[PDB]
Amino acid sequence: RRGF
Amino acid sequence: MPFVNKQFNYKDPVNGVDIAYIKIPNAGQMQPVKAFKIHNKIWVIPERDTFTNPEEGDLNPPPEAKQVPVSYYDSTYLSTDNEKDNYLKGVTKLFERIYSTDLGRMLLTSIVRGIPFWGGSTIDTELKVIDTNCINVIQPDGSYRSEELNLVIIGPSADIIQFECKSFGHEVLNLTRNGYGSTQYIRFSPDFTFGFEESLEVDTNPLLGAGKFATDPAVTLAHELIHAGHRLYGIAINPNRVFKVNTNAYYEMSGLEVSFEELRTFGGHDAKFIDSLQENEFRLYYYNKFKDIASTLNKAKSIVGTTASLQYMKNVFKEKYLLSEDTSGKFSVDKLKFDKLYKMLTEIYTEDNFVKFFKVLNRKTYLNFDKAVFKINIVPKVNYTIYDGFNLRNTNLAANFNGQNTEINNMNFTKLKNFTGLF
Ligand SMILES: [Zn+2]
Repeated sequence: RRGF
Repeated sequence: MPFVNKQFNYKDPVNGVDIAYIKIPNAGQMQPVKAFKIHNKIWVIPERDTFTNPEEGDLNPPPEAKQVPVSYYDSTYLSTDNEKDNYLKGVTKLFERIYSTDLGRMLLTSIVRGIPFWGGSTIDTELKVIDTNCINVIQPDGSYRSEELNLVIIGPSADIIQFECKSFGHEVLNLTRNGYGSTQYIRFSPDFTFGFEESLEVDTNPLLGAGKFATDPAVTLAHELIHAGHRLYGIAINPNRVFKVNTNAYYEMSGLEVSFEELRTFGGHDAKFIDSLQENEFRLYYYNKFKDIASTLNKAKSIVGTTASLQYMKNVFKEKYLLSEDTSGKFSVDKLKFDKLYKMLTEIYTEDNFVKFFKVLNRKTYLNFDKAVFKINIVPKVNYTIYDGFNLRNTNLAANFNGQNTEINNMNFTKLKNFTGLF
């Protein structure tokens, strides 16, 4: 996942 | 030499072998979807993912007053044959770019060898495949045949920018964390990318920057493939194990937590936020898990099905887990070999290392704030290549990461949404  | 030996076109007629209508083991039901097998054990489904999760089957964007920060909706994306053709070609090109590097070749090889373990039977003296690690392929005669696979690349669900690695769970076995492994479905799109800032102080600040530089999508896919690698070898870190970020005042004031699995995947300095003690804990944990698999393989002597023999599968997993065999025929996990494999999957295969291989500009840490999302088209060679990505050699985009500079190479990026200030 890319995240924030 | 190429990873994908065929130049698939979405409209190519189905053949029931590598171009076919298939169904996935989502426990729910669906109409068959056209899929393409681009390499041994790897398939691509050019469809929005409304299948792996029955509850996430609605692409329509909720009311504007109910949307969050970092998110992008477009219910129409990937609904036409032209888009699907472009999606297929974009994903294929990224696999080639990744495979063109020694690190990528190593990662992809590990993924292909990472066949999910055959442990779905109750008789410990019987090896059986877990059907959720398979897909049902419609054969030329219209009948369904089960095929094992390791990886599936599929389009995103409702939130287009929420890329992720997901897999079907087991009633009791935690497949992605017990050394077994499971088929990985990566929600991903080569048609969009994210903007980040060149200054660390700006990139890690939620109120600054418009996203001057674009992330190379090959890095983004590699990031997901690294997760897939961890999950295929059943050594992913439980998502509840997180790092309460105390190195960024903005994360802190919001109590934001980042999973160790993400820190591991990014690598570089981020990986250091996982202290030695807990790091040793995980390593020992997975070591035992590999031991349990070694013994299950010893007790196992009979096999289910007739597609492959027992001697074949035993060797398949001896190869995957790099186990050792004594004069008798008993398998055991070698301390040195386990650490080498574990380290390869967790420290060698990292986002930070892929950045070094691709020679691209990229976020310096996972602990930052996205700035924007751009629409892109990497299929045309005049836009992006397997060898240089956006930074085309012998052009004005060759140096200083000019190709990734959205201001200089403006024709290759259309900003769809700004995230800065929305946090
Ligand atoms: Zn991630």
